[PDB]
Formats: sequence, C-alpha cells, structure tokens
Amino acid sequence: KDRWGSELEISMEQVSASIGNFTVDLFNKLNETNRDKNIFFSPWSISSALALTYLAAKGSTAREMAEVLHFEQAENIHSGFKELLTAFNKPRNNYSLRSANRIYVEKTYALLPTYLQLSKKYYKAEPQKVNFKTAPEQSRKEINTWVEKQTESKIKNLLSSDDVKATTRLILVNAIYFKAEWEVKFQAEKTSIQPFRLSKNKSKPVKMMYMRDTFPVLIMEKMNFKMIELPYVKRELSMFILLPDDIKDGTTGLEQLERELTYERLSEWADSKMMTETLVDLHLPKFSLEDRIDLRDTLRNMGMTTAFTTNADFRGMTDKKDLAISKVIHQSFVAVDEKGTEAVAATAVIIS
Amino acid sequence: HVLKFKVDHPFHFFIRHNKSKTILFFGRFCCPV
Repeated sequence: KDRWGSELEISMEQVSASIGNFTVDLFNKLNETNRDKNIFFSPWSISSALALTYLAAKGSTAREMAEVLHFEQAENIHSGFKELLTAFNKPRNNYSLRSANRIYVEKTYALLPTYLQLSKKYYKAEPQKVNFKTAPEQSRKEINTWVEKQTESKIKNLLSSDDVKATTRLILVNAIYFKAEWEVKFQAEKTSIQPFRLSKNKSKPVKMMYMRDTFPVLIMEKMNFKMIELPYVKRELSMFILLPDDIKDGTTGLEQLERELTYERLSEWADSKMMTETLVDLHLPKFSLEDRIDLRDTLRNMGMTTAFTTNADFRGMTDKKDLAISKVIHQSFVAVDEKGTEAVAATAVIIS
Repeated sequence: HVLKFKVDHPFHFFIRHNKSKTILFFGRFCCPV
C-alpha cells in the first residue's frame, strides 16, 4: 500500500502546485509595473521563508498568507516543504543543489519552544540569538555572511543598513543554491556575437550560443509560441524556455503570452504529451541576471496585508502580540553559459 | 528538416526540479545587460 509514501508525495505535490500558482501570481503582479524590465526570482526561496513565517501566523494574518501563497489545499503544508527540502538536499556528486533556512532572533526576545521545534523539523532552521537592540550592524553583517556562505559568495550583502534596525526582533532567512552542467553542453567555439531583438525597432548584441541537438519541444501554432526543455545532467532538473514565434506586438513580443499566462496553462504545456523530442538548431544567449526587491508592497497588492500591520497575529511563535513584518527582501542571481547554469537566491523576512 | 529554435527575442524561462515539478527559479529575459 505505502500510504506513507503516497501521503508524502501528495504533500510535496501540494507545495509544488502552491509554488507554481504563486510564481504566476507574483510575476503577473511584478509585471504590472515593470512591463519592460528583466524579472528573475526564486519562488521556492520566497515561499519557504514566508512558510516559515506562516508557521507562526494565526487568524486573518495566516488566512491571507495561505490564500496569496496558495497553501489552502494542504492539511500540513510544512510537511511538503520538509520533504521537498530533503529531496533537494539529498547527497549527490553530479551537480550542486542545496537550500537552507535560519532564524535570527533578538537575544532578549523569547520564542515559544513549539515554534522552534517545528521550524527545526520542517525547515531545518536553527535559532541564532543576535543583538538587534544595540548592535544592528554587527547582526546584519553576520546574517549577510551566512547568506554569502549559502549562496557560494554570489549574494554577499543581502541586507542593507536601512533593513536591519534597533527595532528589529526577528529575521527569517531562506537561501537556495543551484549549479549544474547541461546534459549536452554548448561548444564555446560555436558561440558568436549576434543581435538580440528587444522589440521590432530595438536590438543589442549578445554572445549567442549554438548547437544542433535533440530536445523536447512543444509547438503551439494556434497561440504562436514554442516551448523547449533543456535538461541539466541526468535530466533531474531542466530549464524551460517559452518563446513567442516572433515579435508581433509594440513592445517585447510577450504581451499576448503574459496576458494569457496562468499556472494551469504553464503546467499543462510543460508536461504536454505533445512536447516531444525534436532535432533543433538551438540559438541561446549567454546571459546573466541579478535582481533585488522588497516584496512588501507587492505582497500587500496581492492580498497579504494584515501581516504588515500592528494587528498582525504571530502568536504561533510568541505570547505577545507585538510583532509585524516590516520587510521581505529577496535577492537573486543566475548565469547561463556553454557549460550549464548557476542560479542562487535568498529571502529575508524582517519582523519588528 | 531541422526545427529552428532561435532565442533572439524576449522569453520566459524557469528552472524546474523535474521529479517534483517544483519551479525553483522563474524569469523573463527581455533586455540584455
């Protein structure tokens, strides 16, 4: 029967589905303002940090978070996060994948022992006492140093001076690091400078990688796009790319795609039975992106409001109703080249 | 004949853990550097 295995796979499916739904909702919200900019984030990192926060949440504070983060269909969302974390951190020798969580707490501020044992259980987050009251900069620096260590030195200064203050009582941090070679690597010899068209009337040079090989491709004629899967070693992870057939609008060529984007659509396309192995002439830019944002305003616009107010209820971790989220800092990095991809991010939920 | 897949204009991309189908990273690339 293996009802234990079946249950835990359902748990994991719940969190994966939540993260997918949250990814599209978050992108759609970020896109409303930033229609013409690069966007890059780790929804795993954001959701993990906010799930560790959700663990402490009660009442309408919790209910709002569950709705925005899509935790509604789960009796124990924290179990799914635990099992996914365990899967990602499973020891291996063929590529790098790891994620970690940590609780930074004001040394004077006592947290409920139930919260700490559940945080350790589900998120492997250990509490570290720090002096926020009379040493914010020393506390900020040690946090940034941990994040630096988890991100292979790619995120060296996650928190700024404006983020950590004397009023800060708790900082819940997630980090994720990924680096893997492609299953089939590009030959640098075949890389050449080519135009990347930002629009019908604008282009810039990029180093364009090239290979001819076989990849899963979905051709969606009636929606004028194609999608390709680019496996990393052993196909345990892949990069999916969704490309409109041309630039057929007045901006990026993504207007229609972004208007019609849903997780339901994204999900069924990615695993479509019509996505099949196809010999392709693949041209892919060598590119890198960095991003940093305080998601507070974004999350409030999505419906997570109470958590950022004086009425916030985090009595899952404390007996005092004196805590509220001040900031949700997220920083990300990715580098795509001929050998593979490096991707890394961190999220700090700052509570005062 | 070979299918042309030329990524020389804006696209969406994501990195997925395939067994669980979890999206670990998501982005849009529309603007070099």
